[PDB]
Amino acid sequence: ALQLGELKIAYQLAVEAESEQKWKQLAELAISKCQFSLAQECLHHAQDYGGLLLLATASGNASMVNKLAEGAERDGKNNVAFMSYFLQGKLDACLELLIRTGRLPEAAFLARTYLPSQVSRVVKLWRENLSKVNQKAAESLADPTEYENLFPGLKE
Amino acid sequence: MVLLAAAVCTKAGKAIVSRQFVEMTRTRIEGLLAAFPKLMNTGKQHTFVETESVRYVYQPMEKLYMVLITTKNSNILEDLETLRLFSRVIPEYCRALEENEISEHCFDLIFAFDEIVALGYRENVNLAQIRTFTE
Amino acid sequence: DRATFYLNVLEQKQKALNAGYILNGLTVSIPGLEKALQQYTLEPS
Amino acid sequence: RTLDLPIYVTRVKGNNVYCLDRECRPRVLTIDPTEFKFKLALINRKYDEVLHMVRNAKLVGQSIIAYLQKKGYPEVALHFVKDEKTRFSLALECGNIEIALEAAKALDDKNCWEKLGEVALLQGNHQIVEMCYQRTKNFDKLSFLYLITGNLEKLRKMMKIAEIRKDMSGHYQNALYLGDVSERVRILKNCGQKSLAYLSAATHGLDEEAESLKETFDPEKETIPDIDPNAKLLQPPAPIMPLDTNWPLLTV
Amino acid sequence: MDSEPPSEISLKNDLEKGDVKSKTEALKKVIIMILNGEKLPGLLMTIIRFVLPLQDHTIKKLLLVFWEIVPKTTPDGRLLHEMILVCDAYRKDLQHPNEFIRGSTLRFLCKLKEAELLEPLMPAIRACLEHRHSYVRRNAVLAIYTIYRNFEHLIPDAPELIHDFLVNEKDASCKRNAFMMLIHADQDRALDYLSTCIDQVQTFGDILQLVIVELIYKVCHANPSERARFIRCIYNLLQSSSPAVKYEAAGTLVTLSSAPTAIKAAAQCYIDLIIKESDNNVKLIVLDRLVELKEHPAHERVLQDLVMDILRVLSTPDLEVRKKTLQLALDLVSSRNVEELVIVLKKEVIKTNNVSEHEDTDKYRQLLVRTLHSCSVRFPDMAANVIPVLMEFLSDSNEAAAADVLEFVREAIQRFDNLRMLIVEKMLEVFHAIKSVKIYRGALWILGEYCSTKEDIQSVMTEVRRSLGEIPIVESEIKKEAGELKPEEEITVGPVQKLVTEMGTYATQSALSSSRPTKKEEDRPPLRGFLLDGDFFVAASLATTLTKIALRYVALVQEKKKQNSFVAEAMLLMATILHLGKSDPVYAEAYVHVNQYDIVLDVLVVNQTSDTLQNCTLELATLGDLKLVEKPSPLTLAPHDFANIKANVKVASTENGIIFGNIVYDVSGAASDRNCVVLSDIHIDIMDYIQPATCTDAEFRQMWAEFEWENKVTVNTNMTDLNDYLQHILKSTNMKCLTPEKALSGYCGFMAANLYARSIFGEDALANVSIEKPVHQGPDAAVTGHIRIRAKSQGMALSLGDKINLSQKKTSL
Repeated sequence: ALQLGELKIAYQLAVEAESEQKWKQLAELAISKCQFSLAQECLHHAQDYGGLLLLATASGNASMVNKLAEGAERDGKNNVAFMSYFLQGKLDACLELLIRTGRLPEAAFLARTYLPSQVSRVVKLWRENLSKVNQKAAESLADPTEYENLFPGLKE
Repeated sequence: MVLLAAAVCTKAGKAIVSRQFVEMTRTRIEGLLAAFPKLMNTGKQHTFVETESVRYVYQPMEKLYMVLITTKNSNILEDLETLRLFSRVIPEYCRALEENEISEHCFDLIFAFDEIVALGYRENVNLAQIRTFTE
Repeated sequence: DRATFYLNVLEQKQKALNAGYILNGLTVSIPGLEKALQQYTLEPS
Repeated sequence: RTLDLPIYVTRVKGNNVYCLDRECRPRVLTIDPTEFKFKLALINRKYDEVLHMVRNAKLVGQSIIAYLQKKGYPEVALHFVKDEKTRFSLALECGNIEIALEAAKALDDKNCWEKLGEVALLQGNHQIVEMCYQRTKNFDKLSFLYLITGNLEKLRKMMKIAEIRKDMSGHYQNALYLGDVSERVRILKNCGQKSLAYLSAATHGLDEEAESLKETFDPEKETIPDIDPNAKLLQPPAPIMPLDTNWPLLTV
Repeated sequence: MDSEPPSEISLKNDLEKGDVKSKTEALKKVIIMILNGEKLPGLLMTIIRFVLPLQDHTIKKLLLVFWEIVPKTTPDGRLLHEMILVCDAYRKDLQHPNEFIRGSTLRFLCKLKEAELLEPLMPAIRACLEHRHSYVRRNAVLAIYTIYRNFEHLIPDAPELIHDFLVNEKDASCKRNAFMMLIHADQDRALDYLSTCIDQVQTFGDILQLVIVELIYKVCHANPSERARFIRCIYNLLQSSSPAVKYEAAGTLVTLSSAPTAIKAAAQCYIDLIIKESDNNVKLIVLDRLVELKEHPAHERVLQDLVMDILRVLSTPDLEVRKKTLQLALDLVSSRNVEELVIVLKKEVIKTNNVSEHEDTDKYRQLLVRTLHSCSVRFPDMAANVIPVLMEFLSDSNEAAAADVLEFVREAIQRFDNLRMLIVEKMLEVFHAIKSVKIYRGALWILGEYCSTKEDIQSVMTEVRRSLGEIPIVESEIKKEAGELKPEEEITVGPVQKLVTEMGTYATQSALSSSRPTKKEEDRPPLRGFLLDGDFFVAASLATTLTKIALRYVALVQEKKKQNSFVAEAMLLMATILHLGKSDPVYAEAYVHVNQYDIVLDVLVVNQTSDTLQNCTLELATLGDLKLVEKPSPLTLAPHDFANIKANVKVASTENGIIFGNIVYDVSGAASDRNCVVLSDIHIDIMDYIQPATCTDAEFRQMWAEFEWENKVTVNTNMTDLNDYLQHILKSTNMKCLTPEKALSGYCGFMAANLYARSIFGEDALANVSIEKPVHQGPDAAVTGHIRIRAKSQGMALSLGDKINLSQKKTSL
């Protein structure tokens, strides 16, 4: 079915639930023919979060890119995750990926960027995290005194 | 070097005669040969046996082991072939292996070792070739 | 076999039987004190 | 002090301690102001007293030159910092990693630069993180960080030096993060990922670049995937004028 | 002179004597003592003086020999110069008409990476530029390469001298004999030239071309060298599902297991794999290719199955090959393992058919019945096959032979409810000649459960009930059993009710019925009569009685997970169980410091005294398994010197003959009676010497059995679990907490660790740490743990016993 170039027949033969090895071979074949459509479905069934994202995050509306990177957020596959959510000026779960991983500073930083002034809460949670994670001279528990700066220090 | 040393052993617990191509395995030569060749190189009557991360190739002759040691390798046929040629050369010098007669012809055997394997790369030898040197 | 019985009576059944059965959980027989006489003859043989 | 024989202390009456063994040969020993003065001084937070106190009858390795790197709010730590490791340690315990990078440098090691860079992001400032992360070669982590940080100039630098690595979750990121996607289109072209390059480009309305990729490679751009292939991509990149590489700080 | 390190005075004498033989022998004796590693510089002037110019090869060859193994070290008769006494008159040696002396000289000279001989080795290529033998040309390419290696990576070694300076490697390719010392870093033109040479080869030489440049477009072109590379290249061009059918790999492979059965067993494995790639369920593992030897046409002559029959084994070839073979029958053909295991088991299990498969040892017979029977429990189809074969097992009609047979089949009935009704009548038959427990137990259970089906039972049971043999366990089994199934469906002179009467008497009551039972007093102390006595609510009838129990199976019973099963074929299993699968005053002060992961014992050496201690040396010693990684090296301990001296420490070594105490540290000084003193730095223990090793549950269990561990102590501060203090402390007495021996629940749940070590003490060390952490209203002693300990004569047992309490040291100088 791959040889014939019968994508559909190869697709039934894989069978939508699992047989990921079949689907990865099909997905590549689908990208070759530049039939992106069959490819997105093959990659989904394959799973292939890293690869699947690359085809998928080319959306500009993030239409089917969040799912295949939902995990990535909290798996420390943050990079895969950021591309998914930030793609049309939206913060879909951009911030959230950063909180999940423990890369709290980065959520604060993002919050400042697009300023809905969410920063005040993120900086706090983060600052608290510095005090627990042995910093005393950059301890952060202040509003601008102990290193980092909560939202009134910050600005648009 | 690929071939650390080419060594004739007695399983008395010592390297009877041995050759260090370039200064590396001096005293080291005796300890390896002394422990491992006693157990048949830890063999089971197999020409290749590897122990303590050193390849030992051998042939038993009496209470003695003629031993080739490598810890790296370029080809299968080659390691055996230098040992083999060595085994044509060794009874010409010592009438089989035997510690006292091996001991007496340290010079003979040692010279053959340098000639046979040069800087760890297995050259070839022959009993007539050996003659020009000890002449 | 014993287990299927014993288990089923504990697991499945009322344990009227199980309860009744344990009176302390005693041995299968109560003889005399056998060892001492045995020992008397056995030692200087 | 050590004697040259095994012994039993006879007892302590006075400064001396007196000893006798099984055979009963004596040893006496004056209680010194060596080890005793040094730590009597360190306990009462004196470092100035303690420098004199440092002698080679009591120096050891870790009671003077590395035991004094054992405060989570550095005090003792500040005083002995001579070892490139003790210096590294000192820095995370403050949370100011400016010293870390140098110790990390002098430890000649990448791992230290990425870990201090992470601590750096924690004190809040990403300039310091960039430098570290750049030399550990985590251009892709940086690429990810960078819109989060709100830089666009720095974000481009990462994209190129991650292009060459073919880090598809590094070079790939930045194009999304700026309002136009063109960065990806070329990187992907070099990857040979013509499909991916077209989809990305096309959606932003850079159909012309998308077409270039199709024409150089296998065409067919018409196909509509589970994602859009031509719907607007535009994002307003970072509304902040001062970025989070320029995250404010005072530091205590 | 095998190895005699003091003999150097005699060698000097022997080295010049006016007799050439003596001189040769002497120089030879020097060589043999150096090679072992012993004293040699005293001699040097004597050695060097006779031999130097001469074309007389033997002494020259001998001296030439001694210059590649120690030239640098020896300096009495040589000293340091550019044209040393290694090469000054060996320019003559290089330029003699006899090839041997020149050749030899060239060969050692260029071999050295010496910089005090760099110039003399360079035009030393002259000696072999003319090639009187294959040896001369090979000697030359290797010597130019060795010159290149010795600091001449540039223009001193690269072009030609008059024919070679790094160009023999080019020349060799087109010359009659090849050999390429060109493996790395050498002329591109020669590399290219070797490729051309693949065709015009010299076979030894081809192995040299080939280490450098491999992969051919051809099939070959000839010779072992090309051939050896070729199988590597073939595996590339078809990686897919192993090699399957081994290529030129086969030749070396046999020798790889010359000891002797293991080769066949291995060979059998590959041959089975190769046949087919099946489903690959539980023990159906055959990989390789699906069709390449098929299985099972009906027109194939004389068929595939003939080779398949070998693999079905009783031992039909020898035991190593047997274990491999049983797995291999299972692997090509079954459903999982079950199908081919039933066939295989039918052959193995005891019958009246063949007396080469029956034996009067009861356990093996029994086990074989259970193996056959487990296949049914696994898979249904097998139930139908098993029951008639089981009746054949019975037909042996020895007391014991019946007995084993009855015991499994009765379990099968618990699984297989009113399906095996048919068997009961067969099963009774051999129950009458009786000398054992087992027959009574089993028979009484079949005949008991099966009562609806038959009606014989007073008659069958009664001969046995008044017969003797061994009857302990008989009681237990008859007690739960005799009444069962349908309330009044038998009768011979005792209906099912007489049976319930009997069943009760046999359990522990008394009653005239079946001419009284053999015994009444039950088996092991816990079991007793009473449960069942209470029972039989509805007289032997499927309801909620004995019958229920009998026609039901305790927990899950499926597969070969050992739930009414036994896991393949009984003989193969013994081998698998066996497989453990084990994986002058002196003062010191000191502390241990770690900076940048360097572990060092800091020592400060103090002379509080005004007296002289000059002659001061500092040493850290190797005691046994403790070692110095570098002693403290300062010459300190002088009048009123305070010094910090660092002695690096290791924990792992090999036993030295000196004392085995704490740490020995030695300072030396002035004094002539006690020039060396031993004085101490802080504590290190005997425990270091133990070596950590680990066990799995099987190795632990085996060792438990192997040697006693009754010895126990209770150790305080084992309040905590295995992971915390106990692991850390156990680690320091080189032990490790591995697998469990626990049984946790709501009443159980002491933490159990299985420990192992293999001490360098001639013992292992094992222990179980049981942490008595309350999971009951009445704990042992509350929190604390009792460590049950051993070692192989329990001399390290004790170390485990106390080094799991506490352990800490610190100082702050």
